[PDB]
Amino acid sequence: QQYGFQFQKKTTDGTDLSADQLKAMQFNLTQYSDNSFQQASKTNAITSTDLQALAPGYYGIQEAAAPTGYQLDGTTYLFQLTSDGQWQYHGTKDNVTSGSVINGQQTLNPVGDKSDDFTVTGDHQQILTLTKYDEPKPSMTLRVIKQDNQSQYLAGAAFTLQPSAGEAETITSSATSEGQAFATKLVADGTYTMSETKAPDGYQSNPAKIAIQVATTGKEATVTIDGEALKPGESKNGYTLAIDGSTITLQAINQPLAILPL
Repeated sequence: QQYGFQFQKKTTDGTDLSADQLKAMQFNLTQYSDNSFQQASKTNAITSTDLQALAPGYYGIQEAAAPTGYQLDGTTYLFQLTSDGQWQYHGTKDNVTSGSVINGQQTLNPVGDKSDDFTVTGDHQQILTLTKYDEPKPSMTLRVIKQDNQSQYLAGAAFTLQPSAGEAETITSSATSEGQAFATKLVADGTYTMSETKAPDGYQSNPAKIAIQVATTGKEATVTIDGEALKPGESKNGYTLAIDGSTITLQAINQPLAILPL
């Protein structure tokens, strides 16, 4: 007798989410003036916690901000609560349709692997629940090529990447054509730093820290060495920048230690 609406927010990658990203996550529920869905009456934000009790009428639910690091789906699904208590689905905002009863569960539009649905929960079929999924924003990897003064591949060199917020992770150079990669992927609009953790046996120290701040896209980055901007194919302090889509590659040349004589 007292009908309502709520959504649960799921994930495609399978990752469950903490409340810290849910800070960003924002959803809005609109009530339209006409069955046309063309002009809003009242629109109010709604959280994952709530149920809005809904009067018979035409309504729209759309994610306004995705949880931090997951991709935004600004689809606005469109439904109606009929005066006799039935629920019905009208489409997206970009595809308004003549209205279907939502019989148990209605699958909506796919999100990568998955598809969002409406499900009519409740004893008197009187709670309508939307399940929205969120595609994780793409990551990005860090690669190290470490070389001697003689352009021969060098191993034993170690670099630690110190994430702005997070635990540092360190790898030791392998003298391989294909270099060495950090397991710790660089997440979109995340800020990190790294230098050499320990100089290789025969070679001098390397002072410059490289600080890499990834775009919100997570498909591009800005990397600066000791605060100085560098570009792929350019070399500052014995580091060379090489970007292959999601991959960031550092080839570093090490000089041998100065050996002064007795």
